[PDB]
Amino acid sequence: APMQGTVVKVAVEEGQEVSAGDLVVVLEAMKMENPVTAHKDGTITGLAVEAGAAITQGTVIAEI
Amino acid sequence: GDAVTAPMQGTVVKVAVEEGQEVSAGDLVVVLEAMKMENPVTAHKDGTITGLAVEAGAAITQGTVIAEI
Amino acid sequence: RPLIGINDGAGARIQEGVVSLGLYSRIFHNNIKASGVIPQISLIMGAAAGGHVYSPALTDFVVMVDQTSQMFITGPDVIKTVTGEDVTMEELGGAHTHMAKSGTAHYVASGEQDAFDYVRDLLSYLPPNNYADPPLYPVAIPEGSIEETLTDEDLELDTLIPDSPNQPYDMHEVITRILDDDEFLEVQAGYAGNIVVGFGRVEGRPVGIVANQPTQFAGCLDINASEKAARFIRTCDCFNIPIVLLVDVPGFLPGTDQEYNGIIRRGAKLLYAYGEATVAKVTVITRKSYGGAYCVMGSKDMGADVVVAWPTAQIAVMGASGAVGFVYRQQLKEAAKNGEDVDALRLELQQTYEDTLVNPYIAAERGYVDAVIPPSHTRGYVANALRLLERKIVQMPPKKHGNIPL
Amino acid sequence: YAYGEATVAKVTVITRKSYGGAYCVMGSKDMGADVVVAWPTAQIAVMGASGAVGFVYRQQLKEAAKNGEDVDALRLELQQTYEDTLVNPYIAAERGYVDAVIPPSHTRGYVANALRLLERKIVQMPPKKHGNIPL
Amino acid sequence: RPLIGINDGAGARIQEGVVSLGLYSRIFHNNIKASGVIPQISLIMGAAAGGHVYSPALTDFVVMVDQTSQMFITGPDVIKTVTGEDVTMEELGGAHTHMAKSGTAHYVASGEQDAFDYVRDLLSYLPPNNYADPP
Amino acid sequence: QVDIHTTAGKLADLKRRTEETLHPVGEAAVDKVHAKGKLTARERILALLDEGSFVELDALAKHRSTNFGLEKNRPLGDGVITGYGTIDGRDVCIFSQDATVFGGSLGEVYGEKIVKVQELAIKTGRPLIGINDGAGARIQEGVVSLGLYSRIFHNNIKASGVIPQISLIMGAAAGGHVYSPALTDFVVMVDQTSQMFITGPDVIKTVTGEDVTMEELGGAHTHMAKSGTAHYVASGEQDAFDYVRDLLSYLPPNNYADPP
Amino acid sequence: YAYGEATVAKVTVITRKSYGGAYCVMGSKDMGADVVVAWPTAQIAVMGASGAVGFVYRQQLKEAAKNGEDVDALRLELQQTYEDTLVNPYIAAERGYVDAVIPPSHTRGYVANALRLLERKIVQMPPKKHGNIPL
Amino acid sequence: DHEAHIKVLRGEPTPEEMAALMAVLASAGGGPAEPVKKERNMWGHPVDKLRYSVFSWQRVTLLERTHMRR
Amino acid sequence: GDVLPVGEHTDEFPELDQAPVAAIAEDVVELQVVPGPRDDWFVDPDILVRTNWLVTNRSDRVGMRLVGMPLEYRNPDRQLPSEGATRGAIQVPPNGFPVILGPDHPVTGGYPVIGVVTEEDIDKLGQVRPGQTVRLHWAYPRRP
Ligand SMILES: CCC(=O)SCCNC(=O)CCNC(=O)[C@H](O)C(C)(C)COP(=O)(O)OP(=O)(O)OC[C@H]1O[C@@H](n2cnc3c(N)ncnc32)[C@H](O)[C@@H]1OP(=O)(O)O
Ligand SMILES: CCC(=O)SCCNC(=O)CCNC(=O)[C@H](O)C(C)(C)COP(=O)(O)OP(=O)(O)OC[C@H]1O[C@@H](n2cnc3c(N)ncnc32)[C@H](O)[C@@H]1OP(=O)(O)O
Ligand SMILES: CCC(=O)SCCNC(=O)CCNC(=O)[C@H](O)C(C)(C)COP(=O)(O)OP(=O)(O)OC[C@H]1O[C@@H](n2cnc3c(N)ncnc32)[C@H](O)[C@@H]1OP(=O)(O)O
Ligand SMILES: *C(=O)CCCC[C@@H]1SC[C@@H]2NC(=O)N[C@@H]21
Repeated sequence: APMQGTVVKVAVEEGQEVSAGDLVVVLEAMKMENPVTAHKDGTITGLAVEAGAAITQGTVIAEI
Repeated sequence: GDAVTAPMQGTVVKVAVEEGQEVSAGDLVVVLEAMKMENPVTAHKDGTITGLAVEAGAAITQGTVIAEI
Repeated sequence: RPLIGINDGAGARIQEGVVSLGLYSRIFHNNIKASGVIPQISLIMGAAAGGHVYSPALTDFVVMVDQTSQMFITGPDVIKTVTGEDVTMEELGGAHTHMAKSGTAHYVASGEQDAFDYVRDLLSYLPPNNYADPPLYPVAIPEGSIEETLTDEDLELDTLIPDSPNQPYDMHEVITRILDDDEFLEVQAGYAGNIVVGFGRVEGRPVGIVANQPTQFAGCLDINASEKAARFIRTCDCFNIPIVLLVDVPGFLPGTDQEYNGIIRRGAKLLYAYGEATVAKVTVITRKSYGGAYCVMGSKDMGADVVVAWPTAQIAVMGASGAVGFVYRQQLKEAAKNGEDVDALRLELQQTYEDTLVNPYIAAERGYVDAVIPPSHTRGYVANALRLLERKIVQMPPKKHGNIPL
Repeated sequence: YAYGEATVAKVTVITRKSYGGAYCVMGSKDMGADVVVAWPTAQIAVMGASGAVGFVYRQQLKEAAKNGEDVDALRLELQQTYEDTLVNPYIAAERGYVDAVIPPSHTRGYVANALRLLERKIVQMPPKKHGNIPL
Repeated sequence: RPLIGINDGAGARIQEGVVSLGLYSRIFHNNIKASGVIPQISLIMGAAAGGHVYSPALTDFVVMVDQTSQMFITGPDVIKTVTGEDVTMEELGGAHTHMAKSGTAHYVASGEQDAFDYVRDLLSYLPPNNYADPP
Repeated sequence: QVDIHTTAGKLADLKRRTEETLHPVGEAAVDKVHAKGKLTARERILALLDEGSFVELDALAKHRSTNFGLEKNRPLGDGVITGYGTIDGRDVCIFSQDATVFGGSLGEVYGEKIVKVQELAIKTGRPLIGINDGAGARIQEGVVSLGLYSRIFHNNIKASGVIPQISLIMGAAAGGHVYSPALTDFVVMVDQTSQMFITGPDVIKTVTGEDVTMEELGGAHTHMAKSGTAHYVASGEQDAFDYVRDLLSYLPPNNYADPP
Repeated sequence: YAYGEATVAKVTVITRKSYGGAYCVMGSKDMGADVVVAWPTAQIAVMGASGAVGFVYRQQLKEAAKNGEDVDALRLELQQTYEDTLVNPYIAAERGYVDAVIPPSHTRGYVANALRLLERKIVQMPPKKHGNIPL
Repeated sequence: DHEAHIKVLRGEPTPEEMAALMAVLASAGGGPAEPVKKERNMWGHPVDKLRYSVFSWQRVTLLERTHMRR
Repeated sequence: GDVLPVGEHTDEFPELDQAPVAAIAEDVVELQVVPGPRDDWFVDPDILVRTNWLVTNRSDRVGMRLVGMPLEYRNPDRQLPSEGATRGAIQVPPNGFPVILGPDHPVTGGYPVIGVVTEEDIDKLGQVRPGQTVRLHWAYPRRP
């Protein structure tokens, strides 16, 4: 997570394959919705966050 | 966990919410005075106040459970 | 033998007369006599008010407890009466204030037990007095050459320095690798973080480390760092503890605030402390050592016993950007008159100056650096040098005392 | 540190105030001043009488306030009694922290006498490489 | 015997390189050796820049000339580039700034002859060395 | 090569410079020294000191002179090797002069390097060994070399009776090179491959008409049996080092230490 | 040895020649000569020009012969060039090995003034029981 | 006989268990602590670094004592 | 995929390789606040300096929104005539939680400014991230 914020959306299923440039999550912070974009193809493994949960900067959203 | 817990040993100078009040992550729950400084404790998750176990003027130990959910 | 004072007190007992001030004067005079004779350590564990503050200041090390202790001369109520400043006793005299701002405290313990543990750590490095031998631990020296005895932890130094001269790194990555067991007792850790000072051991011998920290002010020297390092060096020199300097200084911190607060007068303190100190003095130069800060940080003619530099060292009068503006001002004027690509010329000249002169080898050629070494050699070189320098005679003109700039 | 270290002749002339820790710093006898003299106007005290009376008489100044008395006039009466009792050179002279209380005109005489006698002082510190002045 | 330096300045000779820094280090080391042994006096009569300033700081007395001498470690244009404040050499490092603010100067002479007069006055009180008596 | 603008490349360049310090005038001159059967200035140190104990000072130094074209040839080390190490586990400071660089003649930086190891020995109170092999002053540098000779002699006089000073003579010492030995406590020569003389046979022939070889004039036998200046005449360089280690086994490190 | 050991005031006046190792012996600066003065006629050099020009300009002075030049004259021109350049007090004065070059008549004044300045010296030597002068 | 011996104060081991105990204790036992060739070397001893008043009694009871004590 | 032009440079040239700068604080940021002008609107305004404020996730370039001890209005029904605003002005909306105006603040504000951060410190607000602690001190003695 690039910043502290609220997980307004989690966009993928546990274990789901993903392509680089798709969206994992959206965080409300800075009075703005910030998308989290997958940086490589892979499988979304152990998706550790729940919608509406608050989280703190640098926490792992998933391994990739 | 769902417990809101006191981060410090201090006295509850103000309770901001009541049980069954809806709260959102980052809303104020209580204020603790210690060392002549006053410190907020805020809700970690969206929910509604339950298990409320502190009151204004109570001196509480570090790690005291304030409320849940 | 060492003296430990644990201090709480509301100053003079006001019902007793000037007698209490006489006794304060006698206590201060004894702290002055003992200064540089026996280790003096002050623990502050409550409010030390009024005269109670000056004995700690005269002792060698001040340990405070991070919320339960305060020092102040004049109380908040008199400050309010005289200035209107409405201040809490913690804001006025707290341990955080005396660490980060006033520079008086040497340690801020998280509790009383932690303060005692730190005081025992301090005492473990010091001799009982200025003439007894220091407390060496038994360490077995491995046989063979410095290059034959490189550990993988030494080889981790060869890749430490970032390729860009301007990218900082944590100097503790050097300190903890050249010290035994990585064990390092930092002193004034929260004050003037652009210089790191503290105790360690090298093959069981206590040493004082003084190291520039690139992560704060890019490692510049300033007023606060200069006073922090100057008193630490003079404390080591009183008690015969060798000093090892880790140098990475781009210069002094520029600014009118430094000028108006006296960077000249108070920077000269670190010159005085290092030139006066007669212990073994080893300098390791890692990247920058420019201008007057080269002189301050352990230059050879300031009587550094052994100076070694890493290949990444940069010993020069000033950065090439500033030097080219003088050294080639002729050609830059001619190119400006001719309407040439003056910026491309300046880049060509700057890279020529950096390749030619902004390196350790000019100072090695002039003998200011005794060797240029692979970074991994540093631990073995420093230990071998301290083992050579363990006994020194140095002649100094006879004096009653010096006149260090205050 | 500088005053306590110094081993040249040290003379102190006190002219009005010498309160609190600044008494200690400004050339107190137990800091090793060789000659201390005070003028008749000197005032040597732990702190100024205002501050001292408010502390020493805490009992009376609380009690009178609970009685609702003229606490201000009581403070003035106590402060005057304190100033007249303790805020003078004589308590320090009684302790011997002032060697003589002198007519001010005698100052040059006492100073010149001291400086003439103390041009060599047979005094010494414990042996050290150097001190460790707070810096 | 006393040492008088009449410092004028402009720092290290940049073409000569690191040798000028080694000679600064040697000059400072001698100022420290001499410190407390012989009276050292520094007259500042121009822009003492960079390394030129630490030697006066290590001497015992610094006399500056009011409108025509300056000391600073780093110049107004580097100060401008880093800190953004514009300042003149006079405001940054003039004799007034080093008297009233920095506390580095001991006298501010109205001219070079007045500075020489003050240096002769100082020397009239100081002995030739710590093993001699004052005149 | 690894890019010099990078930390690994700067370390590779240091390794290159260090390698070039082992043969600063080319391997052909080391081959000439071995063909003459003598050791190099470095091998003399490494044979005398205990293995791996040698720590070298000012290895990368180069002369500063620009007289008479010297600026075209700046050998690393300036023709002397200086440092410290251990003999039988006790520290000693050492220098060894390299006759392949300008004939081993003393220049400015050569002299500064010797002065450095002298001052280190006097400071730390450790024996000083000098290995002497040099054609006197480097004539191109002029009087600077005489000022360095004076500084070296003055340090030998300061150290005289403070620390044990030993001189090995292992080649032709000419001119000023002879007095530093004479000021040290013991002079060990090698019986056919070393000489000391103040001025050479050609000047002696010009002034006096006496016709003499360097060996008769100033050889090890001459300085033993006639002048009384040598204290031992070794059959060879290994025998000289063995005698020096025997000597050091009796001496304390300084006048404030007991003999071992 | 005797000159380098001596710690009295040592003054050197150089008249005419001071060559090679005998310069080192006879009162060189780095042997601790406190003041060294030279007359204009002083000649301070590693060796006489006729010897130095045989060693400098080597090869050059032999390719002249292989080219059949009158090397007997060329060597005299090289000698005159060497003497005019280097066989004088000024190279040593430029290195500060001679503290002043003085008219010969000044010698009495300089010697008396130097001795009057040097009448008190502290010079500090490593601690020894005694020296080991060559016998 | 007046040497201080090792005592097995409790237990009664077999000679093999005695041998194991002894080989362990004997190889645990400290080496040449307080070494036989601790030379005297007073060069740069801290007592010579101190300033002494010309009349300081420590010139007798510290400096001279420390140099002369053997 | 935006393309940003680089302008023509002036004739001056970069003569310094780097500037030393103080490290930005990781958590607690301490600021000097000029008191008022509307500090008399509150039952106890020194709670402003006695409170360890916490920066909420709502902070942006328009303003930073804190939480802490609520500030109490002396007359909570009192409306304010809207007045000019500036960067670093500390508004107190009637819920009692302070807001520190950022560079994009509206030209006029509707809520009482209890204090303003000194120009010495305003730029430090530019670096405070959500979840940091803030402490305030009066830059000079607040007296009515
Ligand atoms: C040069 C040094 C001076 O001039 S001393 C001047 C300042 N001394 C003061 O008395 C005022 C400043 N500080 C205090 O006294 C405060 O009490 C401090 C030390 C900050 C701690 O406050 P607190 O813990 O609330 O103590 P308190 O005021 O309730 O006093 C507790 C008991 O201690 C006593 N006490 C205190 N200070 C002194 C003093 N300087 N001289 C004599 N007695 C003192 C109080 O009277 C009280 O005793 P009791 O409960 O009345 O029996
Ligand atoms: C460790 C020491 C350092 O790092 S010093 C680095 C910076 N050196 C400086 O230039 C000192 C600070 N500069 C200044 O503020 C002024 O230029 C100073 C030098 C103080 C006064 O110069 P000003 O009176 O304006 O004369 P100017 O600029 O016209 O120069 C006149 C001639 O002096 C020369 N000069 C000056 N400083 C140096 C120096 N440090 N190294 C070498 N040369 C220097 C200039 O080149 C100039 O020579 P010319 O007359 O142009 O042929
Ligand atoms: C102190 C007062 C003085 O002026 S003392 C000056 C002493 N000058 C000499 O002795 C001249 C040197 N010639 C000699 O024959 C020497 O005595 C020595 C070298 C010791 C004899 O050894 P030998 O094995 O015969 O060698 P070599 O002479 O053939 O060596 C020639 C190479 O060495 C060089 N060399 C020698 N001396 C100097 C000197 N003083 N200054 C400068 N270079 C010198 C020669 O130039 C030659 O080196 P290269 O081959 O030309 O590169
Ligand atoms: C985000 O919540 C911060 C809002 C700051 C600007 C708004 S505009 C309308 C309100 N009136 C005012 O002065 N500030 C508020």
